[PDB]
Amino acid sequence: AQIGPVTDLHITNANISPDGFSRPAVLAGGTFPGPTIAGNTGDNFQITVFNDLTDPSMLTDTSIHWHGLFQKGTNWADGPAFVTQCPIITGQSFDYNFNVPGQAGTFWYHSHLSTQYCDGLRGPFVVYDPNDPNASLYDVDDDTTIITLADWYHTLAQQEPIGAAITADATLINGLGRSFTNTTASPLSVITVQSGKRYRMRLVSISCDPNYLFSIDGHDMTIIEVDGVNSQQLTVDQIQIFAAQRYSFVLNANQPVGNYWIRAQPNSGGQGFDGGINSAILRYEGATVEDPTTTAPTTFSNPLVETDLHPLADLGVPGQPFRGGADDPLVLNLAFANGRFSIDGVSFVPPTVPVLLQILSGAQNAQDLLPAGSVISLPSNSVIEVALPAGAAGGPHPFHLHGHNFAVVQSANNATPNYVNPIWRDTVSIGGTGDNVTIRFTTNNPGPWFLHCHIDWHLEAGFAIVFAEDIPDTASANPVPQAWSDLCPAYDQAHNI
Ligand SMILES: *[C@@H]1O[C@H](CO)[C@@H](O[C@@H]2O[C@H](CO)[C@@H](O)[C@H](O)[C@H]2NC(C)=O)[C@H](O)[C@H]1NC(C)=O
Ligand SMILES: *[C@@H]1O[C@H](CO)[C@@H](O[C@@H]2O[C@H](CO)[C@@H](O)[C@H](O)[C@H]2NC(C)=O)[C@H](O)[C@H]1NC(C)=O
Ligand SMILES: [Cu+2]
Ligand SMILES: [Cu+2]
Ligand SMILES: [Cu+2]
Repeated sequence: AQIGPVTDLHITNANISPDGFSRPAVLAGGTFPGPTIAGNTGDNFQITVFNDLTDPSMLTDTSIHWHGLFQKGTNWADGPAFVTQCPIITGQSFDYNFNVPGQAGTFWYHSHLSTQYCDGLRGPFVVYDPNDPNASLYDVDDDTTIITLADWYHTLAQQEPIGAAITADATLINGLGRSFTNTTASPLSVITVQSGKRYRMRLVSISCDPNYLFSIDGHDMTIIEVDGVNSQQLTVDQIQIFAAQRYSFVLNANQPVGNYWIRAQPNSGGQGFDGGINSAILRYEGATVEDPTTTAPTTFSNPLVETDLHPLADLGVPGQPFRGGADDPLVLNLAFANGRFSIDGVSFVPPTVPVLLQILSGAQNAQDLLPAGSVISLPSNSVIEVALPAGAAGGPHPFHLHGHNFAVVQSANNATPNYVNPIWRDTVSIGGTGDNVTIRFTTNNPGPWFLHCHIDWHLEAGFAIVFAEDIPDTASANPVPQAWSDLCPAYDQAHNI
C-alpha cells in the first residue's frame, strides 16, 4: 500500500539482507526502500516522522527531505539538516506539514542528515494528477509501476574509512539485487506486465552515488516526465539516470509473452551482469517462472540525450538568449582537493544554527550568515543563471537545487546552449571536463535553498552552497510552527551544544 498524504512514518533500525548479506540499516516504514508516500496535486501532506533510532553507528538523529517539492511558504519543512532545521532527536516526532500546489510527478524522500540516506532512509514520493495531460498514453500507473534504482553498501556510511575509495556492493532494483563480490543467488525483483497493456513506469534513482545505464531487453521506453516536469514523448532504448533524477516512461507490453532482463549498470562497482548482478526481471503474465534468456545489444540504438528532451508545456527559458542574459548571472568555481570539495573556494561544513533560524533571528545579509562564504543571497523576482563548469574529480556530478526546478540551458557533452525549449528538471549532470552546464530559474520562493552535488559522499565532503533567496521576505513568507521552534533547543540540549 501507498501511504499519505496524511500519515505517520516511523524511522527505525533493523537488519536487512537485500543482496543476501545481513547488515543493520536506517529504515522508514520498516522496509528498504521505504513505503511510497503519495497524494494528488495540491494536497496537504502531513508526514509525522517518529524518530525511533537507537543505533549510533548510523546516527540516532534524523531529518527528512521531500526531494523536488518546492516548499513555498514552508521552507522550515524542507529537511536539510542545519539549512532549514535542526535534526529530530530520538524518541521525538515532527510533523512535516506542507502543500504541493502546482506540482505533479515523480519525487522521492530521503534523510538529509550526513550520509544517513545511504544507510537506508530513502523511498518514493508520488504526486498524481487527476487531470494528467499524459493520462491517455498508458493504462496502468500505481505502486507496481514504480522502479527504484539503489546503490547498497556492506560497510556502514559512518564507517567508510577516511582515505579509501568508496564503492557499492550491490545494485538494488525495487530493493533486491545481487552482490558484486561473493555473489549469491538471492532473489531478484520481478516487475509484472500483461501483454497488450501500457504502463507508466516511474523510474526513480535513489542512489547515493552511481549513475545507472537503465534498459529493458527487447523493449523501448517512451519518456513523458523528467524530474516532475511533463515532457514531449521521447522514445529511447537506454536511460543514463544520475543520482536523485526521475523519469516516467511508457512501457508497451508489446513483446512475446516471456521473461526479459531489466538492466541497471552503475558507473562504478560491478561491471556487467554475471550471476545476475545489476539485474531484475520483467515477467509477462502467463510466462514461465524462470530467468530471462535475453541479451542486451552491444550498442544501444537510441540512448537518452538530455538535449532531446523538451517540456510538454510551453515553458520557454527566462531571461535573454545569451550567456549572462539574466538579472543575476553566476558562474560557480567547483573544485576538489585533498579530500574536500569547494564552491568559490569554500567547502561546506554545516553550521551550528540552521541557516533559516539565523535569518529568522535577524541576520539579514548573506555575508552575516554562517557558514561564512557558503551562503549567497539571491534577489527576489529575478532571473538567475548559474553556470556549473565541470572538471572537479569524482564526476560526473549531479547538481540539485532545493525549492526550485530550472531550465537546463546547457547540458553535458554539448557546448551549444538552448534558450528556446530545453527541458526543466531539478537534478542535472554537470558533465565532463570543459563542459559548461548552465541552469536558469526565477526567484519566487523566499527562503534558504540548498544547492549541492547529489553524490552523498561529495555533499558530506563539502560540495554545496546555500542560496538565501529573498532574505528580506523569508520571515513573513515562512511562518514557523512551535514544533519547529522547539527542534534546535531539544537537539542542542541532547548533544550538549
Ligand atoms: C561558462 O559560461 C560562463 C557564462 O555563463 C562563462 O563566464 C564568463 O567567464 C569569463 C572568464 O572565463 C568572464 O570574463 C565573463 O565575465 C563570464 N560571463 C559571461 C561572458 O557571460 C564561463 O567562462 C564559462 N565556462 C567555461 C568553462 O566554459
Ligand atoms: C546539442 O545541443 C543543441 C542545443 O540544445 C542541439 O541543437 C538543437 O538541435 C535541434 C534538433 O536538430 C534543433 O531543432 C534546434 O534548433 C537546435 N538548437 C540549437 C540552439 O542549436 C543539438 O541537437 C545537440 N547536439 C546533439 C548531437 O544532440
Ligand atoms: Cu531536494
Ligand atoms: Cu559530486
Ligand atoms: Cu538535497
